[PDB]
Amino acid sequence: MPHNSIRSGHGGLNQLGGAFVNGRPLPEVVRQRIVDLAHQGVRPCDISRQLRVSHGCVSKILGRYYETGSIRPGVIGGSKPKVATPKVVEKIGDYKRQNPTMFAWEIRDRLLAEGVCDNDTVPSVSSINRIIRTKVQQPFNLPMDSGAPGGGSHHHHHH
Repeated sequence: MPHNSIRSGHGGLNQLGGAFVNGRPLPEVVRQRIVDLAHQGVRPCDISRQLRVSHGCVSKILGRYYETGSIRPGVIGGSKPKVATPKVVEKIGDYKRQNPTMFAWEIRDRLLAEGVCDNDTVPSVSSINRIIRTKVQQPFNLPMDSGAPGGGSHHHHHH
């Protein structure tokens, strides 16, 4: 699905770096000329003299109106994200310390009831769990004797 046409292919082959020559993109020299002549205040009937140009030429030269589309430092923006501190995880830990009988998912509400954090920002039940274990867990192992096979049942008879 081609979402509208685009300017495929180059604009021929620009020479580039024509220092006040020709085919010169964002020629800072132009900005500098206009700024200079504007400073001492060269009237249009005298721009014509200095550059040896007409009057329509003078209009284009003096009146750049954003020099090859530049000289305009500005761009509008803004944002409003739902940010909060990770320290709320520590507060779950503390509320475990204050009230250990209340479970992970109970202490999740202990914050909201008091009005400490927002319903979004309150940390995951699965995350707060990882703190609890360092205080109160049992090691995940139970070694014992096992795998002890054997045999011995062989007989013979004769007259």
